[PDB]
Amino acid sequence: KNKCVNFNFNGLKGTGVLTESNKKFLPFQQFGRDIADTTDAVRDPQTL
Amino acid sequence: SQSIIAYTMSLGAENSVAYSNNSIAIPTNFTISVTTEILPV
Amino acid sequence: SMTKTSVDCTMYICGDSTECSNLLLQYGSFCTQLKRALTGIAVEQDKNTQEVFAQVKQIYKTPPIKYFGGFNFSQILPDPSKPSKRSPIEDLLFNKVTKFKGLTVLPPLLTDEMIAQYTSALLAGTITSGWTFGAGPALQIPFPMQMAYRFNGIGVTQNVLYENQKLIANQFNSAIGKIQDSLSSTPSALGKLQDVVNHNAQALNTLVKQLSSKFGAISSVLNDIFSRLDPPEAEVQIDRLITGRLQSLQTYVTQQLIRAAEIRASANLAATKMSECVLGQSKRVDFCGKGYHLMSFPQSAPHGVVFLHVTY
Amino acid sequence: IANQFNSAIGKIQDSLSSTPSALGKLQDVVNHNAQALNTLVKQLSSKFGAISSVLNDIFSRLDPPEAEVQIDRLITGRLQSLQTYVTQQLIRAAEIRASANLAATKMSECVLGQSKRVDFCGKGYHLMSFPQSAPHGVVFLHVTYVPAQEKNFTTAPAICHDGKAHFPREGVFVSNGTHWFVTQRNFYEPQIITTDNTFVSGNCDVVIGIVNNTVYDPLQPELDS
Ligand SMILES: *[C@@H]1O[C@H](CO)[C@@H](O)[C@H](O)[C@H]1NC(C)=O
Ligand SMILES: *[C@@H]1O[C@H](CO)[C@@H](O)[C@H](O)[C@H]1NC(C)=O
Ligand SMILES: *[C@@H]1O[C@H](CO)[C@@H](O)[C@H](O)[C@H]1NC(C)=O
Ligand SMILES: *[C@@H]1O[C@H](CO)[C@@H](O)[C@H](O)[C@H]1NC(C)=O
Ligand SMILES: *[C@@H]1O[C@H](CO)[C@@H](O)[C@H](O)[C@H]1NC(C)=O
Ligand SMILES: *[C@@H]1O[C@H](CO)[C@@H](O)[C@H](O)[C@H]1NC(C)=O
Ligand SMILES: *[C@@H]1O[C@H](CO)[C@@H](O)[C@H](O)[C@H]1NC(C)=O
Repeated sequence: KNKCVNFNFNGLKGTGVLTESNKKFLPFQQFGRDIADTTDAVRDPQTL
Repeated sequence: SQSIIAYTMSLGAENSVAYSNNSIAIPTNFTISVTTEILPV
Repeated sequence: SMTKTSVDCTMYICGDSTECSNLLLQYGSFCTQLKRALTGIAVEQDKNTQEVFAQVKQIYKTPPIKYFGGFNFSQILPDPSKPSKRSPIEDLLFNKVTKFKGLTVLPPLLTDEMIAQYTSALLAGTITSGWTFGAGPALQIPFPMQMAYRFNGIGVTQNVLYENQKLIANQFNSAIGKIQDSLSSTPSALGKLQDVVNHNAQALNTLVKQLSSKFGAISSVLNDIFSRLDPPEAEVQIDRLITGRLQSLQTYVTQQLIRAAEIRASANLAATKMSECVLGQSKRVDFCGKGYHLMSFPQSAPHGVVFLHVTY
Repeated sequence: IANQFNSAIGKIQDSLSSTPSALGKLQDVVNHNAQALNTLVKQLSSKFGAISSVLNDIFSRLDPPEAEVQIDRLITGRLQSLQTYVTQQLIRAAEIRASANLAATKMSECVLGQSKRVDFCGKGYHLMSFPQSAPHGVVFLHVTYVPAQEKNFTTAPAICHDGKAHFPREGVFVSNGTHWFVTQRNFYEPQIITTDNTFVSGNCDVVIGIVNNTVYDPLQPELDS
């Protein structure tokens, strides 16, 4: 967290720096997107 | 001694006009100033 | 002015990809043209704001006591209680108006606080000096006499005002009070500035979403197309993708240049209106309000200016 | 006034000469045109994805079938360059035409007349303007009138004399502490208060800030004498 790393969450294959998010996903949902269809948040597979 | 400095821009000198209900300021002299304006044609 | 944007080719057309760097360099100096054009637009926006608002050379202050012959400027004069010294009408205007792929939004040189300071200096000069501050040294003059000047400027004898000072003061106060209600009630009152913001946002959104466009390629995303294919077969597809994205950038830059010309025409009109109506009384018909023009008061607004054309 | 005008022009010459970017507008126009020409010319050296930037080599070296597609890429790139150049020239020409319309307006309204539009022709009360030709442009020497030495005065909207309000026909009521004078607005030239330069408009009750003073009557001395 807080370090620019390449992240591979179940094959999402994105690059960026990871921070804790206050947003609450629905249980079935796995990753989040913004208006521009860019990955904005990801749920950690190991944890929830 | 001399180095690059950063600062907040100063918009100009503060000039509180001495407004009053009966005070007026009539100039007593003029200045014929010539200004240059360049325009592409 | 509009949003002060800037674009990085080497990150927009491709991101982590470094092969696109070499493939783009051979394309030539299109991106130098793009950066120069966008920098020109940004400097132009800074100049637009500076020309519209920095008409005054000295920051003026209204006197601590604000009896101006019965006229009430509280709605246009700054509000010291709140943090940002914006007038109530300025606050209403600011409240009503409502991407890391190489797109960066440069901040304006003049912050909204300094634009409000310019507007307050213009207002204080207009109130305490009249038009004199715009054509030399600011000369103090009582407001009931300045407005008598403005009456003489529309062919009405100053007799009329001095016999009717209270009535004119009440009419002006009521009109100023109704300005806030008329601005607040109608959502599309600030439609011009809202449309400017919407146009900039739509341009950014279409430019960003143009990345997902295939441009006749097997894969829009760069990693898949390069890795899955061999470099010979992948180079033509990547070239097509770069051509599509470079056309997208050229279209965006040309649209921003046309929109910058439109906004520059509007900013030239705003500077002219400030000069000829805030800094003077204009004889031009319908230039500053419907009626025989008396005054005008600048008010800062998000990416624009609002004039309160007081007419007779 | 003649000396001030002469000194002003003498200073204009030096201010134009010394300033690094006095003619920055015309210099920027010339630079933009030159850079557009240079980028258009240098675009011939770009491959546009072809295996050759020099075109006498791509046709001869390659077979006509592949040479056809290579020349297609080259022509597409160069015609894109031409269309971009023409569109940028059209936008720049619209900008220059706006500036030329402004220059024609300034010529008409300040060289051929005296404009009351504020700040349209120089900072100050416009007096004259003198066109001067410049490379791909025009230079206006906006001669304006700037008031210089202001002085505080006590002013009153009217004058209460003989139970009737008096207003300045043209000018301002001012006082040097003791005596009340009428003065033109843009130049301190005090004049004795008289019925000639004041017009009566009722009684003293209505006006707010009216001061009680005497108004000289020209006709009375001749009746007495
Ligand atoms: C992850 O799995 C290990 C293996 O059993 C377990 O010990 C651990 O508690 C798990 N943690 C979470 C957050 O699921
Ligand atoms: C103007 O001066 C003060 C306030 O500035 C106050 O006495 C009143 O409003 C005016 N006084 C006059 C007109 O004598
Ligand atoms: C007006 O100013 C000029 C120089 O600008 C000066 O020579 C002249 O004496 C001044 N006149 C008065 C009355 O102060
Ligand atoms: C100006 O109007 C406001 C309400 O709009 C009022 O509270 C204020 O007292 C008025 N100012 C003066 C000087 O009467
Ligand atoms: C008029 O008096 C005020 C009093 O504060 C002063 O600030 C101002 O400079 C005076 N104006 C002139 C022209 O001397
Ligand atoms: C005001 O001007 C008059 C001009 O007649 C002069 O007699 C008087 O002494 C002056 N007073 C002051 C205080 O300057
Ligand atoms: C003018 O004369 C009347 C008559 O007594 C007087 O009441 C009034 O105060 C005078 N004007 C002024 C400004 O004092």
